[PDB]
Amino acid sequence: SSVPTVKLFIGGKFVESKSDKWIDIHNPATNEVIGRVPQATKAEMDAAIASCKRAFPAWADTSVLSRQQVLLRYQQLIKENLKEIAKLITLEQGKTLADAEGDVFRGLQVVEHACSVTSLMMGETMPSITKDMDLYSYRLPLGVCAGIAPFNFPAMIPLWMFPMAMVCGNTFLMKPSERVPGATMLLAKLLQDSGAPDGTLNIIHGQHEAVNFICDHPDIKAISFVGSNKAGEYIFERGSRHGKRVQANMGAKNHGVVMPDANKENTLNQLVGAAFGAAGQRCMALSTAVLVGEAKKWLPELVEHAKNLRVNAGDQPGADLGPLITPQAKERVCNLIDSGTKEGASILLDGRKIKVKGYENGNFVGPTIISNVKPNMTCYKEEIFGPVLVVLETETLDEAIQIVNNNPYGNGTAIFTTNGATARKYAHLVDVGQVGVNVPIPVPLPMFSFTGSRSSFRGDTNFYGKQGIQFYTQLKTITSQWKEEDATLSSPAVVMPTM
Amino acid sequence: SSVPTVKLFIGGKFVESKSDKWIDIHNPATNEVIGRVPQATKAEMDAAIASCKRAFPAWADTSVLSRQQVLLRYQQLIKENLKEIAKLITLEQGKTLADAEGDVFRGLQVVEHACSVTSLMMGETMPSITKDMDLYSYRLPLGVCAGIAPFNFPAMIPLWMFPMAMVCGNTFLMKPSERVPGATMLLAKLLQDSGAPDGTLNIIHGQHEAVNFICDHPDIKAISFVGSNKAGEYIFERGSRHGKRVQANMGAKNHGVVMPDANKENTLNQLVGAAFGAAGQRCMALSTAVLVGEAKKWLPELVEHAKNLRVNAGDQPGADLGPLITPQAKERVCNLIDSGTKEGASILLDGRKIKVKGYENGNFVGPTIISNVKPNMTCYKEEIFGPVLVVLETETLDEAIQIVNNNPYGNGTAIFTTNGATARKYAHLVDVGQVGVNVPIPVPLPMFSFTGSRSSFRGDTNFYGKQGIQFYTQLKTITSQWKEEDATLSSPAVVMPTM
Amino acid sequence: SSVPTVKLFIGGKFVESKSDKWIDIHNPATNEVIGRVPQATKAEMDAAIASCKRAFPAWADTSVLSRQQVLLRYQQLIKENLKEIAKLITLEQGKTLADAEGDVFRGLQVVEHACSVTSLMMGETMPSITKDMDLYSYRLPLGVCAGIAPFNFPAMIPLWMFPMAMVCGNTFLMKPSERVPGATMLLAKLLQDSGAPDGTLNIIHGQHEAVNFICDHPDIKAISFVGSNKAGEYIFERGSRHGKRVQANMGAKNHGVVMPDANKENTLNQLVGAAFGAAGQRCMALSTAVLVGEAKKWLPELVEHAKNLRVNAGDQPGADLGPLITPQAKERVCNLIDSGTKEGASILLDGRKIKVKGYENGNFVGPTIISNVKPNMTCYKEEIFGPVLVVLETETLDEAIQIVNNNPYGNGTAIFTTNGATARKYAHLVDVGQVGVNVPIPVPLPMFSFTGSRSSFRGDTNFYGKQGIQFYTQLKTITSQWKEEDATLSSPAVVMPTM
Amino acid sequence: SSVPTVKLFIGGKFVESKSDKWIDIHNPATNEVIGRVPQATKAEMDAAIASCKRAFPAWADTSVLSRQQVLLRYQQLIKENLKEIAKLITLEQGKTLADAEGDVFRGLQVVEHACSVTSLMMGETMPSITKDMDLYSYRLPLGVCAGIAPFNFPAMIPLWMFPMAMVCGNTFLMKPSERVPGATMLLAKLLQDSGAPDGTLNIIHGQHEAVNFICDHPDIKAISFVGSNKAGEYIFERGSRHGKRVQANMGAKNHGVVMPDANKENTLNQLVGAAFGAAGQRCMALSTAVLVGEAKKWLPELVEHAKNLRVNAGDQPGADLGPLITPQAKERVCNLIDSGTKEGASILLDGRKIKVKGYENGNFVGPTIISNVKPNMTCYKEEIFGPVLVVLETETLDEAIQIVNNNPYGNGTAIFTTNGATARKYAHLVDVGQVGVNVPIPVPLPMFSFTGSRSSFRGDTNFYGKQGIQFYTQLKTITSQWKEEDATLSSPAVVMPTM
Repeated sequence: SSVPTVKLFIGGKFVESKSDKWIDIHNPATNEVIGRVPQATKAEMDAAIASCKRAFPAWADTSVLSRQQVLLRYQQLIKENLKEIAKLITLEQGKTLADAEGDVFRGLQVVEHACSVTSLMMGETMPSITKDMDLYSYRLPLGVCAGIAPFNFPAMIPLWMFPMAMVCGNTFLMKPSERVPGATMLLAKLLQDSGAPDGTLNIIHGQHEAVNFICDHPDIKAISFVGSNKAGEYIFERGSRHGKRVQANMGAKNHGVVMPDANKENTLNQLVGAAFGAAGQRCMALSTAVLVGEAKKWLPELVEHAKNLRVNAGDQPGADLGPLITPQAKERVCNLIDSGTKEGASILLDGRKIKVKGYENGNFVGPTIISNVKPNMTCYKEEIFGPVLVVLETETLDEAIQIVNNNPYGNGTAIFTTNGATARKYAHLVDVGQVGVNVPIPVPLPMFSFTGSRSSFRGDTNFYGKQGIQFYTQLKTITSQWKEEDATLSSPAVVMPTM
Repeated sequence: SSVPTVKLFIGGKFVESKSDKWIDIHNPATNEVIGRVPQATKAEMDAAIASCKRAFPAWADTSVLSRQQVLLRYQQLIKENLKEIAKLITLEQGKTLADAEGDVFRGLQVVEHACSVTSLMMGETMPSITKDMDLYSYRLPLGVCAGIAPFNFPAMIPLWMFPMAMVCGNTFLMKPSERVPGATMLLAKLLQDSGAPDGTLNIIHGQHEAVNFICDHPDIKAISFVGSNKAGEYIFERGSRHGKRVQANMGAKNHGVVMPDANKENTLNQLVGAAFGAAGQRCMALSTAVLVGEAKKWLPELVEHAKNLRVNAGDQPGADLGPLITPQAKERVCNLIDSGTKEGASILLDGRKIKVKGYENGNFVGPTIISNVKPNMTCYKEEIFGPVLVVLETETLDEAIQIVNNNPYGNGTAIFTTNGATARKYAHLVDVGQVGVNVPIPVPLPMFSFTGSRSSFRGDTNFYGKQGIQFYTQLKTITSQWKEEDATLSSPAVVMPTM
Repeated sequence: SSVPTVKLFIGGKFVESKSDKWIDIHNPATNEVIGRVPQATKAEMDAAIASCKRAFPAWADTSVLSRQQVLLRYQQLIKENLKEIAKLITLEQGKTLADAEGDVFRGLQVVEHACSVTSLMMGETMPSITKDMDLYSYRLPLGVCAGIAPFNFPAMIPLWMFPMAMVCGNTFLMKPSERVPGATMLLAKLLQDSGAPDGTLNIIHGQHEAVNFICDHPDIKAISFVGSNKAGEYIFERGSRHGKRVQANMGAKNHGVVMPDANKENTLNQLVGAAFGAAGQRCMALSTAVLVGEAKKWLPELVEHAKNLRVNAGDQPGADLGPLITPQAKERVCNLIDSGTKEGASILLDGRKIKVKGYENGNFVGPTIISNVKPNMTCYKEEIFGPVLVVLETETLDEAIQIVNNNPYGNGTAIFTTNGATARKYAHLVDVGQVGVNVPIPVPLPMFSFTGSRSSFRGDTNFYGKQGIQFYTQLKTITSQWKEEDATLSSPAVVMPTM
Repeated sequence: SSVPTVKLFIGGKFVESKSDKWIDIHNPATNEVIGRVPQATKAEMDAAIASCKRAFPAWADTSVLSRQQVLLRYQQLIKENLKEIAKLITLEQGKTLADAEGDVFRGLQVVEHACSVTSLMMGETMPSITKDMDLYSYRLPLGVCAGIAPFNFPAMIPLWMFPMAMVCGNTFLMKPSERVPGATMLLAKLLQDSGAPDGTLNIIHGQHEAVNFICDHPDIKAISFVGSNKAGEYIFERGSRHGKRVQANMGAKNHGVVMPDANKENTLNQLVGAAFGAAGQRCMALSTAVLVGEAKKWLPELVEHAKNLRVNAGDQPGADLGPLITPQAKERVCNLIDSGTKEGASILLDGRKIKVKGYENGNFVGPTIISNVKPNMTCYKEEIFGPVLVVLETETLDEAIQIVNNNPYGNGTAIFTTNGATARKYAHLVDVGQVGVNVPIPVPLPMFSFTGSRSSFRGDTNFYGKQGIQFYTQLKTITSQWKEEDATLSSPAVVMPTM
């Protein structure tokens, strides 16, 4: 009856932590302790950073072609071991097997995009700016980088963070979430088996202690974070204070706009899948719906569609949404629903008291739909991050756009309509960096960049894409001048260069 | 005997400030008061920000073509008034007419690069990522931007900051240096004459009060700064604290590596021009020279070449370098030279006690050359920002590269040599974002980007170039699905999209 | 009185031609001979090519910055002389003053896009492909280039051809249409006034001898043509035969698809303006209209709207469309209308017998609308190139797309509809390189490229845009290796480079 | 023992040809018949083109992601089966096992570059060019493509041609060289095993009938060729005559410039490896060497180094260069050497009468070095394409540059020197699209495009790189306009769009 311990990854060797404080890993479907992740000690984190620094020079001096082949073999291994990572994700995080497979597939797509380093790391040149003078620039790695991933995406966020940084020539110190480290450990093992030199990738687990270590250590040049607003802002501030570039994606309150001329059944199915998919534990979940004009008549049909969802453990066949991450999240969602009810909101569907056969101890919360919600309610201002859908009613699209713009969180939004003018007006007037036309989850594919907004993102450059490549890299502009008279030594030049 | 007052540019009108606190403008060649710049009051700065916000919507909704026409006409007007701004800069800042004309010409080049907005604001697209699904991204402005420029470039840095934001569709709240506001006033007048809508560009003047206002007001999205390390770090921290993206080019310490096989006379001329040009008051001036191997023998010739420079007022014919900005700068430079002398340094040429005919009251300091300097000396660690050149000697290029890497400031560096292998080795091993091969001032043209480094820059994105355009813009990714069955309404779709 | 003779532009000097063969220039509104253009003799063309070759080296060695300044001043001069060029175009070609101003404005936009040569001429680099090995490429000019422009655009197409090629460093041998050379002469004079070195631009005139000379001379590297199918194919073949890269925009047949849900009045206005604008002599005019489904009911309203057009000389106030280029074009259009009538087609509006007050000698042809046209009719297969609109009726959008794909000409097409799904389906299934959604004239702006198609273009690279820049330039890839051991000569290297 | 017959790859099935004409495959090391390749009949080529056309729609409609995964798995299979293809190449073509491995490795690098289709096919967009108007473009496939590869690269050039067109969405009809079809058969089998739909790739064999079919079939949109000048020009003409874009790489006479300050031993080793590597049967081999100034003294050392090469069969250990392709090539090389001797040339090393132990019947020709060669000699003007090195001598670098510029073939060139000024001067003044600084084989990596020149290349767009994607694709520019008034139907619009 010995609980397995999550191994660290320092210097290319899976080593057990020598710390005293341990964090228990619970299965959200049964709340049973399945493992223990340790809090990395000062000495262990120091050794990890030292290994990253020692591997930086050799890994950077290595040609980009070798890193490309390494990442290609890593993507191959991911393809080979996709179902194992999906099962580990369903076990730790609790999301449905299909959700874990989609997560691993999006991570694989991000890796495959990163495999284009040959074309992404290309610089620029300008010959003959002046007589016998040239100008060109190079893209070079920054140094030791760090990453902090959330619990809702055990595999997608690490594959966003560390592959891009490593392939560009950096060495990454990945700090995965303390609730789902198994996916990150499997990814690190697959990377080590793909030819990655020892010390290039290192992993440490721990609570705010590790975050402070990452944000305070001077040898770390870049920090990537995805998670809540509080932790994201704290990390961004603590990083910028020491001079580290930090890109942090924070909570979101994406709004869905349903126009009267939109496809009824398809729009309702999309709303359901996006609001209750993965138990709503996504930074891109369409947790808010705005029914414009005659769209108010679709509330009964939306509730009927939401009633057809199956709430069961992730590993069970036919499951739609899994349980929540921890009982604390369930209590928070229940308290937020209670507050919404106390503020005058009407609940059309209530799944708080749902009970699953064989999983009575799991953190399950059924689909919840709240109507008559106003912008001044707590359930609207606070990020539910669960299987709850708040619905607002407006008479014109102008009011919907105004409501969307007034909300601080703008990670993404979607408008459903069959009229091109309406979609164009919405996409042009809405102050959201990720707009979706008939698409509820407008997650930009890897070749593009995850375009955060005012409140749902901090920093300057995005996570992946060309933005991602530019973030983990720095430009070295070289102004070269080779006078023609120096090609054949005849006499020294006594004239300073003049345009 | 009334001293002219520098008027504020708020709402497209040159208005005199009602503030009771005034700062006198002294001519550095004679220390005669030639003008006064007021500290903008709270109400005036609020009105300026309100005008910027009111102009933002209309200016952004304006087609990029009209902004390109505006930028082209502004470049034309600058060309028509180049020598006027040059004389105004020579009067206020004190730099020789040649340096002022060069500053204005480089700012004109920056503006002309900005005129390429049409080819730089183009987004990306991806057709048919999924059946009847498309993906694309748009570049859009941020909002009200701000800029804080130093005194050593009354025109170049303002034309780095505000034209880029203007052409991209953003409204700019520019804060020029209190010591040289006339150039910015002339530039704003020429811009208003080019057809820029009233209120699009607003200018305020003041001491740390205005900086705090800019860094604290929430309606400001981006801040650009160039200057010292203390003020740069302060502004960057105060901005990032409030969620604003900030790019701050801080102090620098450039090193000039002289190899034995380099062109003797040309290398010496370049070193002299870059160390004493513009009175050494430049962030890219080669205040440090590293004589590698047999380059030690060139110290007498370097001193002889430096002795041929003419120190006179900026408006006198044949003036090579003008006086310093203020007597405080002269006192600081003299105290730094004294400290260097105390620490064992050897002064080969001393210009502290120089006296100019007819300008005995000016802040003139002749060419100064210090030798036997070590990395641990005050004159080496502190940014002189004046007509002083500290020389170091090394037996091998490896030691020079090590010295350059240990130095925190890496704004730019130059290596002089006729061997391609040596230049390549230096450019590859040196940790400087701007390397120069036989080029003493490796300032990248506006088409490239000013690639800052570890200490000479704080932020993620550079000032001008593609990075400059990206800094003042944000990406809006749009994912649209247009299922074929919706083109010919026959029956509603009851199937959710599946990739 | 004497008739003015068009001067040749050789060596920067407007010289009178010694040719014995002359072509009269007739005013299309009164058929009065307003000028004569000579056929350049063999010696004159040889001298022009010699001047181009002599100017090539100096103009190419000239830094890109100087060429950018020259082109900016040329754009300024165009802005200063826009109305004069428009008046000259209205006098020679006959198009309305507004049409000539739009032509000159589009040419000015093309020039302003060309101003971005600094960012467009950028290359690529890949540092450290192997140990001590670098790789980069450069964009360089081709050499002497030539251009053959049609009559329908005396200014737009010349400004597409010669400015783009010249700013990249090439020397252009322009060849304008023998019917409208005055606009090209004025443009060349303005360019010479902008500071362009003499001999960089040379211009000759001729019908077939000049074309054969341009296609046969070996010193010409690139040829740009716009016009009919016969001449385009002939020039393309004669150029490819001699190893010259040739881009030839040929005739077109645009189809306007009108869906039932489109904006009735706006769609009709756009159709009228695009079918009868500029006397329908444009290569992008919607000479064909496809009424899908219930769109058949709009034929009476379309005819009524077309009846409101004013047919008068180009210089008269309120003139909507001017006369044709020559009596031969009028006879051709009349014979094509007669053939269409003889093939079963129905004419709703007949303007062949139109007579204008005071301009009875002008080649005026009123708006003509043909209905019941089938794909097998002569008027449908032949390019009318006049104020004639053939209307077809389809039962579904699939039939319209099939008809559009079956037509060999695909220069451009437009679909009018308020449903986004329909527009997406059309743009995806239509085999046309330039599609328009509610836009009748989908002429891409300068920053994009004029994307030819199956029959309306012969070649690989487009005219303007990034493709336009690439067409008049060639890549020079430089694989440079500088071993570190050569930086410090100690012993010769006896090992061949190995990956 | 019966001779194995090469199979045709039509409709995704390896089938034997019913043609009565067969071409024997001879092992160049023993001239023994190892296989036969049939000349595809008219019916078989028609069926192949029909399969390509039938596969084009489904393959193009397939998302780019699926094609990316297909190319990734194909690169994986190539990595797995690299040694088998290398052995097949050594057997058929005769090149050393190391040469075949390098061929397959470069082809694999090209495939990996093609895997970046997600980033290369991305279009452009310019939002808000006019009120409620957008503009964007899409990269789309052309159609059925064809390829004709030479014998000296059984795998490298096929992997240049067909993978690029495949991943872009085009169906390819690859015609490999009749002398080395086994490598192409293995590559097609591996591709079919990688998930490529049946009929997407088709292969036919022949000498002239297949070429005429490819150049005359109207369903073929693009043709890619590499080989001799005669065949390249013939194919380019026959293609452009029918309206097909053709890119044809042709013979080369690359020159190697050796400066006195260059690394003696390393330069000589590089010259030997590049002139005699792969038996000189390469389009980038340095068959010409220019000894500038004091470089004349290195002829004895060059001959001594060339004498150390081992001439043996490709599959034998320690082999440096294999035998020629056919006895006709050996006879041609010997006759060219004889003609050069008759014209006054001096042969320092003669390998014509070389005899290999155990391979007396093979087409082996030892290293040959010719000196005192002039530009007007036959051996200089004619492409030897064998293990022959003609050496020229010049007193200054200007003379060498003039000699290189006067030569028509400019596929590539290399200059050896330790002085940056000389290298820059050469790279700037030499009229060659591929310049090498201390690199004998300046073959651009797949990320860069092949940049052949005046006589060594015909066409507009280059083979691979971004140019490769641009060649096998076409841009579809879409000018979209959605007026805001149409989003909320209230009244029809009676105003035509106006800027």
